[PDB]
Amino acid sequence: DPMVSKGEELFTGVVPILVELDGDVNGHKFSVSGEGEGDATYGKLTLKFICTTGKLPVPWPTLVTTFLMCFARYPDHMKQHDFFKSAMPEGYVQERTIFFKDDGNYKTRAEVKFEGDTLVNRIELKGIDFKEDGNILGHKLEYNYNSHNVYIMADKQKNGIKVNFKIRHNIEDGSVQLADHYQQNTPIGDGPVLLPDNHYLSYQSALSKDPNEKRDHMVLLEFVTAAGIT
Repeated sequence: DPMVSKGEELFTGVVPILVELDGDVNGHKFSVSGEGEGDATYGKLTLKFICTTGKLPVPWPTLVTTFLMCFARYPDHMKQHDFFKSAMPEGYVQERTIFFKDDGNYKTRAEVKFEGDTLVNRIELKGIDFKEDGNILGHKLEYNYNSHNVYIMADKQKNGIKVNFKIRHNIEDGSVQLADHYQQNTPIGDGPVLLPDNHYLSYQSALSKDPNEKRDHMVLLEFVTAAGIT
């Protein structure tokens, strides 16, 4: 299937990734750059993010979902449901509002597309209404991350997909900070894309530090696999 080979032909091997975020939370401005690589054959991402403005004013875990669904591994029987790769190389827009339970919200807009051989994720983030002593600006969240399934549905009228899901961020008294995500993705080019049947992506994420790195940073290892269609 030359659509599977093509959009899929761009992710059959290791792909370099670049991530660039500009953020403003309750007026605190910050920027983050990231570099790494993705191996969609194995559903694998490995990335290192650096805050280039000094100290990150929010917890690094709260940015994990914002900082690449095109690197999911779709099983051969599910390849007709891979919207993310079908939009490449011209790419897609990924937008979210993330509602932090009892606290503020992030609104994000990203464009994910190829620049030459490098897959780029360029993001703008605005957060509003955070509590000075809540879990986000309080830096109350553990530096860790739970596995989550993400439910993908078509948004036919928008020629894209919508995605809903809840992240639970653990806190060091046993409670969690819920972050309710509402997502929409839409193609940047005008060409054909795959609008899937409902399915999910299974995510596992591990966060770590580069022991040699003095800048504020996060190392993120993610494995993502599609399922939910027998």
